[PDB]
Amino acid sequence: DAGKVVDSETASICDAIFQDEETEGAVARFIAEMRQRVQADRNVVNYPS
Amino acid sequence: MDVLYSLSKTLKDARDKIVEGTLYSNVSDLIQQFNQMIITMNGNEFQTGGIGNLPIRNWNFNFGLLGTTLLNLDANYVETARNTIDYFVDFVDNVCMDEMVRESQRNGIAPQSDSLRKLSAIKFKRINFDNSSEYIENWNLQNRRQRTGFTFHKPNIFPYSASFTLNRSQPAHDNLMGTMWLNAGSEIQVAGFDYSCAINAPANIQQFEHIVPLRRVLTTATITLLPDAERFSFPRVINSADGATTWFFNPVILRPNNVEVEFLLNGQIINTYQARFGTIVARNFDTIRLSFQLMRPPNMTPAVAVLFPNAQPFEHHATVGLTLRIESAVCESVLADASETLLANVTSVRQEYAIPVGPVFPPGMNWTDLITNYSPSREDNLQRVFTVASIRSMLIK
Amino acid sequence: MDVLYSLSKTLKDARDKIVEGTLYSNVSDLIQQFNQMIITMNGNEFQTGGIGNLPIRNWNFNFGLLGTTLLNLDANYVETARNTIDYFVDFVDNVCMDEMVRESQRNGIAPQSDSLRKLSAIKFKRINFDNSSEYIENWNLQNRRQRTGFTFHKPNIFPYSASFTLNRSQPAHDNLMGTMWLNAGSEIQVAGFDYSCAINAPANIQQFEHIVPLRRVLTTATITLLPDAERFSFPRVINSADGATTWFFNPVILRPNNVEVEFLLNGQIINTYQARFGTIVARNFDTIRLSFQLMRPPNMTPAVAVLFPNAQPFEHHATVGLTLRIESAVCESVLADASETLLANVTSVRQEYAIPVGPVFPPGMNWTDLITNYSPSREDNLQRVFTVASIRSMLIK
Ligand SMILES: [Zn+2]
Repeated sequence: DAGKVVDSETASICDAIFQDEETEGAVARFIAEMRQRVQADRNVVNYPS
Repeated sequence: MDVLYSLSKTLKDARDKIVEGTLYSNVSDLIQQFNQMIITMNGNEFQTGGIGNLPIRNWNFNFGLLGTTLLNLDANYVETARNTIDYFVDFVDNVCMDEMVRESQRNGIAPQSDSLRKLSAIKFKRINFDNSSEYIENWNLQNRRQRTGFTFHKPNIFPYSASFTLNRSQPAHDNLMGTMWLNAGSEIQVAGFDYSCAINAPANIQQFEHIVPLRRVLTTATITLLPDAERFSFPRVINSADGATTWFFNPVILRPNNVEVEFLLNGQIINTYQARFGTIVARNFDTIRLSFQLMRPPNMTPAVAVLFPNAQPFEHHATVGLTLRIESAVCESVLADASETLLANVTSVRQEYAIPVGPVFPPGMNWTDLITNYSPSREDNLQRVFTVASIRSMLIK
Repeated sequence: MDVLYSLSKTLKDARDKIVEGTLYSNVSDLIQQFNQMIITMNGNEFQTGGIGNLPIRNWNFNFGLLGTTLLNLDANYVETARNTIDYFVDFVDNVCMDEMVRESQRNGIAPQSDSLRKLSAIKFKRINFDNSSEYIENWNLQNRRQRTGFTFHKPNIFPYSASFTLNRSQPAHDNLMGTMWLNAGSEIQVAGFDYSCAINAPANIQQFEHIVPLRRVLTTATITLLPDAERFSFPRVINSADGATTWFFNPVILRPNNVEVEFLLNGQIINTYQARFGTIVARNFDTIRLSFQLMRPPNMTPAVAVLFPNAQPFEHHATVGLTLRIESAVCESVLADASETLLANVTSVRQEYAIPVGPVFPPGMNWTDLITNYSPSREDNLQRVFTVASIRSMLIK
């Protein structure tokens, strides 16, 4: 869903865990589905980390 | 409690939806939930039983996950899943039985079994799934202090009570006025009788009242009110008040007069039905008040006149009656009805495993005694045991 | 309710701790709390009153924050703080009075005033502060469905009842056996009398029993038991059971014999004391059964033997009494006691503003009736009004 994460370290860690074979299917699907939320009307942003 | 319910629910969904030939998309989310349950449970030891004759059993979890790839599930997949599901079902069964067989005076709402106390830990919260059953919904609502509600068909709200009251009496018991009643389950049958047929009463009318206070408030109750009590319409030989002797009762039934049924809450007349029979509704009430009268007929044909003399010998005794059934109702507290099997399940487990009489429930889970003294502690323990029993019934037939 | 309590608590802390000269390290955190309260309440409009004669008042909140750059706060700081404290205290006062003067048959725990409904919004939750008071503690506990406990100094648990039972009587009322009792607040005072002094009773012993059922389960109660009932030990002229006549009671007091005071919980005997007086402990009970006996003195000096003849005329009537006082106790539900003033505050507000009688509480908050019929809805509304009354008393006398 064209998601974003809060730091380059976070992105790299997510890539590593997504690729590794010992990850839970739930964790993999969550790393794939996790989304940020940018509310300009309220001047707020939430990012996964 | 919610964790135990969620284990039962995910196991039921696994035994139902995980079937041969089903699409992977039908069970993707269910398999996610199933693997969550397995991962959470693995590495834990549980101990169940040890009370009465319920055996002590130990449960150890090291199971493999389910890897769904086949486009349509095949026999191998179903067999592998059933291996895990059977063990988990046995575990849930034992946990539910061990929780049902226990009780406490203080903190009766909280888990009593050590297995359920352990399942209350924070780490098992990951299995919660969805709380859709009526009892679990009401459990959560009560825990948050929201107005709950249980819908009962023929609620067992009246403690069994078959009795009589003589307002006029004498040792001969040959000239009596009074009332007789049976309160049982969801039925009230009352009958006022007068041997003189109100010949000497003021206005040739005898008044009768029957007040029944319910141990809990019932709401949106559908009631059937019929104008005669069949249970007190035949000859009887009844023991005296003190059991010294017996007296003979030979009724002849007249229509009840000036019938008024009042459903009251906090001493206020919430509903009042005057001379109306059939199906009525009581929206909210904690006490029922039946009022009726025996009116001596002002005109009598010779056959009727022969029955009601003015001298002492009263071979036939005038009687009026009312029957009142609560076909359905709603109660905030847990009750026993004629449709649910939760009381039967709890009592059956206790009887089968010979659980010693505890400090809260009466011996044998006697419903009459329980409802006669339905204390708050008894209500808490009963709600807990009923909720876990309904959890158990999702997997045990 | 928690937000209302927190507004009152922060206002009390501000009015106690913001005094000229005090170091700012003594009020740093309090000023943070006060500024957050101001920020949250700012830009809000509330309306209070409009029930009975309670004035309709409007509250607009627009206040500047309190300063933070000061070592020892001075007269300017105190003045600027007190100007705001006065307005906030008045607002809390009116919100509490509005809450107290309202009741609801359904959801008596839910806020009734629209001001408190507003404060229930999640925006105001930031002002929660610390819920350290007993009543707010119990409010939170019962919201979570946890055990609640209120400690009372001689709780008002017995509904007022001054009455007498005549187990033996006749129209002349010159040969009477039975009991008199006064239950009131925390004192039971019972006295069994026999005009014949058990002359014709088996073993020359007359048995008296007195069962007092409480509406709520008391725990860890200290009870003073004394062997005489000073209230029923002087000559009386009592009107008959049906008010037709009056009968004379001329008592002479004997020691009660085979005294047994037992405290029962759902019919089971939790505590029992045999012929023991002074201070005793009832750990958990909801009924009190007092059994005692008039034993005709086996040996009598002539001045006593004259008093009790064999024939009918019984000038003096043997009487044996007990007095029981619950000095202190703990109850799950809310009650009125000697020390607290919550019942008084609620009744005072209702009387002062001429609040029409609602559906739940009896007229004038009659405690006798309120405790005689202590329904669940009444308990919910009473707990709500008592909690808000304590919140109010935290600021107003
Ligand atoms: Zn049916």
